[PDB]
Amino acid sequence: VLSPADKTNVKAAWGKVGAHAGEYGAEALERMFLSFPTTKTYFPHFDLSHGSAQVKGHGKKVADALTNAVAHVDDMPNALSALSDLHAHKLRVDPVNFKLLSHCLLVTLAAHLPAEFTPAVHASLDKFLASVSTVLTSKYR
Amino acid sequence: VLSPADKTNVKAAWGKVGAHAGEYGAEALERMFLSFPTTKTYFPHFDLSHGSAQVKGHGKKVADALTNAVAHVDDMPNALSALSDLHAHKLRVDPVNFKLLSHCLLVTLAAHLPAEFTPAVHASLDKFLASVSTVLTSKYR
Amino acid sequence: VHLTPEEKSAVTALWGKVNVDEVGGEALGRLLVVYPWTQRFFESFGDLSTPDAVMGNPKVKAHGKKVLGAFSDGLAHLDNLKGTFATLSELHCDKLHVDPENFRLLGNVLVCVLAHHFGKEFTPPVQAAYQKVVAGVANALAHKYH
Amino acid sequence: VHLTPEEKSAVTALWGKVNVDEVGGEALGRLLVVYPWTQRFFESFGDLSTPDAVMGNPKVKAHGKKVLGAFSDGLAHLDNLKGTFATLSELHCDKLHVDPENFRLLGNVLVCVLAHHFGKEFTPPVQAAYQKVVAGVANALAHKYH
Ligand code: HEM
Ligand code: HEM
Ligand code: HEM
Ligand code: HEM
Repeated sequence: VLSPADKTNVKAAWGKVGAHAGEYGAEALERMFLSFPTTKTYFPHFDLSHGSAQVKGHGKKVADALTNAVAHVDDMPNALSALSDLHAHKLRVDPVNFKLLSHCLLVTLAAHLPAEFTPAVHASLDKFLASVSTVLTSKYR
Repeated sequence: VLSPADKTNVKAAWGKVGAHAGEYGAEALERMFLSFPTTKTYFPHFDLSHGSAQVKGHGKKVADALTNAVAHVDDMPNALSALSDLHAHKLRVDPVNFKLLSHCLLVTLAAHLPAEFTPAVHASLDKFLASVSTVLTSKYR
Repeated sequence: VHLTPEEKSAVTALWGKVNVDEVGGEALGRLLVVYPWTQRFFESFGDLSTPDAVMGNPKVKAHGKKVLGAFSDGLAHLDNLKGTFATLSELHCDKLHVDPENFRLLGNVLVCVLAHHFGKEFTPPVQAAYQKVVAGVANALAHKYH
Repeated sequence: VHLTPEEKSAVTALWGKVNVDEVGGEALGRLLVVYPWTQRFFESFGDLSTPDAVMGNPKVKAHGKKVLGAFSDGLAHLDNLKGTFATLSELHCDKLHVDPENFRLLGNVLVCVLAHHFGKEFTPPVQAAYQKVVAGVANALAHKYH
């Protein structure tokens, strides 16, 4: 459950991603695939090489979904219902993998937004990503 | 995130619990303290012996809180705000312990209400207790 | 895993009443229903689309019997679980890459099934002994991760 | 932990630039802020009521130095983490009863702090090498649980 301060922090911090959405999302995916190679099992037919255009394109989708989540942060299950159906019902992604990607998103944000990534904002972003992860790993239709 | 059917399953199952709510809460606590002795560190001044009137009294409080949560399953953060502050802000309970108590509650229900504890009801109750646990381990003031 | 003589006796007495043809399938089936991502590991088992489909699936039942057999073997080798489960650990960790939290989940679903079947006999001290056992088994299965 | 010579070189080179006096406190502080239940283990440390109070707390900074030193000790002998951390494992597991998930959390908070400090230099391959290190350290700290 996010506090009002959490929502404020997330909107402010994620708001700085902007046109770098694809780049940051792709970097987070690349970090995950490299650091935690078991995650690649979910993408059996992807080109997961360094600099892959396919990973770049997928990074944009992830980042844009996070933008969507921020714009609906008080009502996320209804806003992300399609993504929950994909990840929980169709793909059956083990919940541990969401912790891995969430960590890699935090690392990416820490590496690119040093001024923004204060301890308080770090805490809020972690809670936000945990909340998104819970929605995407739940079946609630 | 609970499905509409999950909410119905939880309400039906907890309703069957009825007047034994308190007894089952005490048993779940007793199971937790015995099976997972580290949990006793949160109750250092408690009489934790078998048959403890203090544990019985506390079991009733826990059960009544769950009954309230079932009544407000659509609005649990608001309904449990005081309890969240107690467990997350004051007591600082490690979230692993909520998984332990949740399991001991399911075991208690399974032992006492075997006909009711179908696979679908088991699934819904596990999700419900996870949702309660998330609220009680969150600081969202 | 060390059990007191009282705990060993109680664990053995309860296990003797377990239906070895059914309980493993009940445990495995409930795992697949309660934690649905675990179904990804069993795509070849056929219909898992509803709780009734899962619980009545012949391949879930048959596989469940193998799982129960592993728990039964463990009960006779509690002082050497890491050795006993070495082949299974290599399979589940190195080949299948099952996240080890799922081993803990299956153990606790088994405990719920024992509670369901044996009610008042599954007292809190009996449960505590079984938690030691399933924690030992989960830890031994996860050994390749440690 | 098995690092390639290239990975060990990358990790060692970066760690040579890590501020011994500050980075451990930053990581411990962020653990306390991001995962507030961990504050329960540090009652005697004084004021942890706000993120600023935590990050400015002298005892957090001082303790953080010790934590960093232990990671440094791990780096110095990657082939014997279990031996290096045996005493610390007894302390954290048998005495303090820290749930071992928290060991993973602190390791990952350290990785975030490294990324924060080094920016572009903390490349995905450098991170991957550090993730092996912090997983090894967490496993070694948790050894008494296994
Ligand atoms: C914050 C967490 C996540 C977000 C916001 C997210 C978002 C998305 C989005 C927007 C898509 C594309 C949906 C579409 O094409 O309609 C997608 C697809 C996918 N996601 Fe994620 N995802 C997350 C976590 C994960 C994780 C942790 C995994 C596995 C390690 C995963 C595995 C996949 C796969 C396999 C696909 C489909 C790829 C394909 O075959 O086209 N997702 N996700
Ligand atoms: C479903 C999960 C839980 C529920 C519904 C619940 C509910 C409650 C309630 C109603 C109270 C009494 C508050 C009051 O009247 O002032 C309480 C107190 C307390 N709870 Fe929980 N609780 C849960 C989980 C846990 C867990 C997992 C732990 C630790 C292992 C824990 C530790 C405590 C402690 C230490 C107290 C205060 C006891 C005292 O010193 O008086 N709770 N809880
Ligand atoms: C925690 C206690 C567990 C025990 C005692 C156990 C035991 C076993 C046994 C005896 C086998 C047969 C090995 C063989 O035929 O050589 C097996 C296979 C397998 N296990 Fe488990 N297991 C456990 C947990 C899990 C979990 C949580 C999963 C998650 C999905 C899993 C996934 C599998 C799969 C996919 C197979 C192979 C099935 C096939 O033949 O297609 N296991 N396990
Ligand atoms: C995961 C990597 C960790 C490392 C490398 C580490 C390292 C250390 C070291 C070097 C000490 C001092 C030992 C001594 O003075 O003899 C210590 C003490 C301590 N650690 Fe950690 N630690 C870790 C994780 C944790 C976590 C996650 C917690 C709690 C959530 C924790 C709680 C404590 C406490 C309470 C003390 C004693 C503080 C006091 O003196 O009052 N540790 N640790």
